[PDB]
Amino acid sequence: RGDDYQINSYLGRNGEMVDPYDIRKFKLWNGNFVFDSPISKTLLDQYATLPNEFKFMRYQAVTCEPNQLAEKNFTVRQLKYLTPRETELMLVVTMYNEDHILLGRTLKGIMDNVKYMVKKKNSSTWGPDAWKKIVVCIISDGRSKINERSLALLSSLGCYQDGFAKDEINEKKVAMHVYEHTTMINITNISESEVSLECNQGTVPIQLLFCLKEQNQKKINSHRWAFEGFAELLRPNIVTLLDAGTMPGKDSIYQLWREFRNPNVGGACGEIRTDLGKRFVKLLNPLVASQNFEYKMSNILDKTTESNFGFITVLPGAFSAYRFEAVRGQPLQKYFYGEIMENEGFHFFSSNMYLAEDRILCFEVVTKKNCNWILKYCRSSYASTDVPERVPEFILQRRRWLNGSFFASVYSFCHFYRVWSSGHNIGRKLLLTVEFFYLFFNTLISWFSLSSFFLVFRILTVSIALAYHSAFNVLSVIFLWLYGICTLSTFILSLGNKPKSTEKFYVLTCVIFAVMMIYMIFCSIFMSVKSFQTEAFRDIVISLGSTYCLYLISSIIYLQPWHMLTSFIQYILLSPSYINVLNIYAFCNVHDLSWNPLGKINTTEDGTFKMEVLVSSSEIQANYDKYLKVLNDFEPSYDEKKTGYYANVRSLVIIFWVITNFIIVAVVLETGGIADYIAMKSISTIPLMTSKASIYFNVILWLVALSALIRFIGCSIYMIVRFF
Amino acid sequence: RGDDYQINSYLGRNGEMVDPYDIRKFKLWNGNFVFDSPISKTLLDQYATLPNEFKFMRYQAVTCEPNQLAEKNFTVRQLKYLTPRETELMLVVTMYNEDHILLGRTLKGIMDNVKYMVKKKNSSTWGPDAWKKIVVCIISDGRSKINERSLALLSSLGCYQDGFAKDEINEKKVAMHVYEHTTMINITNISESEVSLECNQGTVPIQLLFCLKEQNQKKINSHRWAFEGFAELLRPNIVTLLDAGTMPGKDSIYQLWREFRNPNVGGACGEIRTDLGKRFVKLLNPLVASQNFEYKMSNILDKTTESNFGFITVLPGAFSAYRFEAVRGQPLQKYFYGEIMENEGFHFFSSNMYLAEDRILCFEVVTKKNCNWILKYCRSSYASTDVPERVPEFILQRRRWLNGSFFASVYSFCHFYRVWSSGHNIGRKLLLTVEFFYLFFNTLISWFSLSSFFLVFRILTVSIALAYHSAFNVLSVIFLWLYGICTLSTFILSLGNKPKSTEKFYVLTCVIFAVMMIYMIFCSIFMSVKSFQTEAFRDIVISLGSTYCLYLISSIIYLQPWHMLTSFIQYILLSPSYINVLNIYAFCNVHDLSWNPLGKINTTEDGTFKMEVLVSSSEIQANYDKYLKVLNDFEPSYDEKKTGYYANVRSLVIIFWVITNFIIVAVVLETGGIADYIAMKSISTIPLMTSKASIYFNVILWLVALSALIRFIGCSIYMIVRFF
Repeated sequence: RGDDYQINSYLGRNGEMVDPYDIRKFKLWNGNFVFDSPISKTLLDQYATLPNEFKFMRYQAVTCEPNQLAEKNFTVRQLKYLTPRETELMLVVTMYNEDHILLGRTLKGIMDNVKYMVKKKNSSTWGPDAWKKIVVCIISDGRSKINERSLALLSSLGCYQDGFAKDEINEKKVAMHVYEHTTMINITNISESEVSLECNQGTVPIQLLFCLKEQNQKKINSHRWAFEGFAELLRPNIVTLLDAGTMPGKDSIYQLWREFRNPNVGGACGEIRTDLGKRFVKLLNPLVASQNFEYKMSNILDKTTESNFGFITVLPGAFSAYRFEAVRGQPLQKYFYGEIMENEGFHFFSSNMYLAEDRILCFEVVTKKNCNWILKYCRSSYASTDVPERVPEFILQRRRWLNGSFFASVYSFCHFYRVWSSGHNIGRKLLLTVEFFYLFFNTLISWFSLSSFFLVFRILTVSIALAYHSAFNVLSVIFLWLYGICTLSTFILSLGNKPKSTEKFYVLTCVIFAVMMIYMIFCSIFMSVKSFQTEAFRDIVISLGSTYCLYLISSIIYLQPWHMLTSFIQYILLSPSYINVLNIYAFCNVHDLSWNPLGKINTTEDGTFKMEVLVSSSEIQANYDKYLKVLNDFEPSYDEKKTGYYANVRSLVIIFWVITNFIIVAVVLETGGIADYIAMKSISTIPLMTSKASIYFNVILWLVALSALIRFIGCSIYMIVRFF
Repeated sequence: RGDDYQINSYLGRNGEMVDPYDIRKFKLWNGNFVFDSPISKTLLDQYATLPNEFKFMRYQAVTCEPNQLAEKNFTVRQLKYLTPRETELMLVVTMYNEDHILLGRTLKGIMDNVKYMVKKKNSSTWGPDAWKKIVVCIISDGRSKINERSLALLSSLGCYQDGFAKDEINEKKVAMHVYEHTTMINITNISESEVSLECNQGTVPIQLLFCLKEQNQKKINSHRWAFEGFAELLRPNIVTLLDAGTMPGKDSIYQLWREFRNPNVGGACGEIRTDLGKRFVKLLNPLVASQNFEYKMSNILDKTTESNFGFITVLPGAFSAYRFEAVRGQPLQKYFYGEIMENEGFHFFSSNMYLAEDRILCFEVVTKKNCNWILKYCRSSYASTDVPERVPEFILQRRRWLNGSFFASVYSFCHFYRVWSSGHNIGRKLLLTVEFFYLFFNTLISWFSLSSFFLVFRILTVSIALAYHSAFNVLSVIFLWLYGICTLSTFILSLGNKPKSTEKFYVLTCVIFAVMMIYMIFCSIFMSVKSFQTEAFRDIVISLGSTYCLYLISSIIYLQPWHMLTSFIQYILLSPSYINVLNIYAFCNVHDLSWNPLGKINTTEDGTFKMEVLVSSSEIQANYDKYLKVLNDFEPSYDEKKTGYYANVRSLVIIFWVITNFIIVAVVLETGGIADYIAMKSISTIPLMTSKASIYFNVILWLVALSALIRFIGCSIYMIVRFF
């Protein structure tokens, strides 16, 4: 219940502004267009079952930059009550072209969370009128790019009416359209086809704020509007970022907000879950079960270990929250503009930080000067999303993730000295330095997976062929050729073609790699059993058993073990495709490159018409002299220069990746003519396999087991601390 | 001297059309715009030192398709005299954006040739008024793409005046602008900066015909306008194709026309020469001397051998001539449209023949049904052109040549049975079949050069390292790694980047390959000298000496030997770059892929304005119901489909090329795990080098010597027949 404000509709005959409830002449309010329309009586019929905010919707045409809304004298309904309304929590939802099911899921999760907070009993912050402290800001990116089933859902809530959007106002290009309403209707069911909207006494009001950008700038500009724009006016305590389609759990927003009672917390995130469908029906898809296992282990092992140190690298799908005072200043300046100091040319970090979009913020929050903000991971809050079910869209999704992670980790390692310019105490500074070193160690390991997988596969298959001879010779040669053909084809198709065009090939390549992994598992088991009936296979069995047991125990400690059997084998079988198809495509597509009027003739009936023709000899001579003159007096734009720089930097990364991996391959296996060279050196005074292969094979597995052990200790510490 | 016709200027007061020499009201002549403007008196001053064609210039706006000009009632000045003028020779010049120096060179060569023909004494065809039998048709491609220094040269000749070009006439888009004049001024000198134009009693008139297309369609459309368009009206005996910048020799057009006195000749071409500059100054550039040698040998060996059989594959720069009756019908239909029979989908040959643009015509002229046309090569006629002097533009030029040659040869081999459906006698049919088989043999050899060069280099360097041990071990390993790095980088940069962006790398790669070739030459000489002080190096010395001697003798027989010393070493040194840089880039770039208004606000002084607003409750309810309705009722265009097909077919060619070359590499050198496989097979019961390397090394050189011998016999037969 309860609202009020003073509207700006239009002027009548007396000239004193009049309300509809109580060709026309208007008046710009302070120089910019603000209009107040009533809503249809169909909504009023539910609403009655009445103050000013429920019955009007306010359109504003924002013609300025995000960082100038207040100066230009633009406002929001929250500031214009008799007592200005103070917001505790601003929830940002970003759409690009998402359909109404995804947006419906996000809004329904938000509405359920707000209802939970409003029904809270013993709280100083939340209570019966807690909905007044929450603003839901839906920033859609382009009118041309929005779906009409989303604008139809937004309209059905009461927060959109067409007709009074304007392209320009006093020769000023309108940059954005803002629709403001407070709705009493809630979403109660979202089937595969329909969204159930209903309004009764049990519903809670939601202060929606629909922003519609005029043209599609990317997501960083949406965040620019959210943080530099409306957050400056509303002054929220916490700013929460959600994507359309990410449905928060029933208490996730409250449980994340509860994380900020520690005054040192500057940001927080929760768990992101794969949405397995109805009765886990989607778990039959190997691509979906693999992703389910990957998400569960990224949350259980990686996030807890990072949160112990104090710096988290929030996962792309999960919804995050930042304390607004934490990000004001340097972090937002780095996030939106980049390293401002820059000459006409291009620098590596400054021109490439857009690849690591949100992971910059986190870094700058932790290493902020004279401030001891920490990032913290909340396991009590979760959000479930749908994952790609087809190989091409899976590849296209992970292209962004892998490039962002690689660049963010390189940037954080290269600039770690900032940890010591911040305001943390000495112990936290040491912990953060150790964590950044460990994260770069992980990045370095992930950079050499191309060689690691091939070396493990080739050593294993050749060793079994050497030892037992039966049909493993032919199998070794055949699998070498299959690997080579698939890898060459993946390189060529990712450098030149698009994944949508060739889907059968990518599916076939994934199947080939799965069969390869099955063969490697068989070889390992066979060699181990024969040895039990040498030392290297003792090491392989002990190390792999240990790394499986640590995963299982960490899942049990986290109290979420069911993914360790329903989804493990699928992930194991698709791991070679993660190494060999996702990484190649991600590295081959780093930057997403993209390389007078004369007159008219209209004739009359007779075929006649009139013309302006050079008739005087003098003007013909003039034109002739002007062309006789041209025969006597005898880098392009910034966009293509930036495109050239991006292409150079994308192609220098692939070459270095391939060469540095083949260096290790050639050192271990003595490829590259090295075995020839040693042979001919001795002749101056080739073997099948050396002891370098044994040493490397052991080292790889020990690294895997060590990483599992470190992450197990991290997760154990996380759970123990949280439980105490 | 001597012209006349009836002009179409405009209507005066009496209404009977009036001439300027003897806002106005006009009249479409037969429904289309034809205007006749006078020329400036500056030209008249030279001209006097007078009939109708010299003093007027005729603009026509062509709004129809090339194949419809006569039906739509468009004409040319040649048909409209009292006695219609019959053309013997139509010279087509195509520009895209060439500057005035290139066009000036072409026009000056043409003018000098016409002057030679007009001064001819004992000829039935040519005489004092021979200029009346020649029409020079300059087809420029796009108004936006033409240079202004070219339109200033064309205007200075009298064949262009601006002002009366029209975009549309009676709602018909004007497709092309035709300017017609007969000029008495000639070009007498073209320095680096100025073009010397002069008019006196020694000058010869030229019937120019400047076509200016409205928008840039590519060159095949220009030929479509020339052949299906103006050639249908003029009815020439011979149609000659020239590019802007190609300067014909002083008698080249007459000597090519002389080839057509044999009634069986359907086409002909002459020699194309590299323009070495002033006093051969450009011969200092290695890239230019290499091209000079390449052109001289392509003319001496390839063209004569082809001309003996009866089918030539005219070189891209050379100017060619077709007997018009020969190309009418099937050849032009295949050249312009492709295989007309085609479903909605894409077929290989039909959708890729545009890559082999002019080489289609030649094929269809020889294999025309019931006709015994032959193609013949004329050594008495030549044209000199400028060649690229920088590596990126050289690469970009050869991209087109290599793809065209490869596709044309594949097409000619696959469809050779048509030779037997033509009208030739049995012996010529056998000769043509043999020639097509030989040409496909050459194509097949050129497809495996990637493996041939590497195998020769690796066998040679490893053999010298094995035999003498001193520092050839290190050199072998170092050169293997240099080759690998350069090849991988070339693949990655040609698949992903543009040659303009990375010029230093391409120059460095060419230098690296030149040093590699120097090392290989040294190794061959060293091994041969040591053997003389085994049998394989006897074969190498005999075979390479024989293939050099045959080249030298063929150059002497042709009476053009000077390129065998001034330009030979440069070509030898750049040959690895031809194999390894031009071919990779050509194959990696086969197809040149390229992947509501709202309202406005203007306010008065008071800030007030008027609007159309939905005021009635009924219309707001209507809009709400129309959005509540959308929530209840719950492949792209041809261009991108063709782009996807082109990408698929371009990337399937690279993969097959690489795999089929590596198959040969792995068979000969036992790479690919094959030596491992044989070793472990024997263990079930690796060497440095095998005898396969010896056999392959001999075979490659014998093939080279055999090709030299065949081409020597061909050139000898050509010269002997011509001399008899």
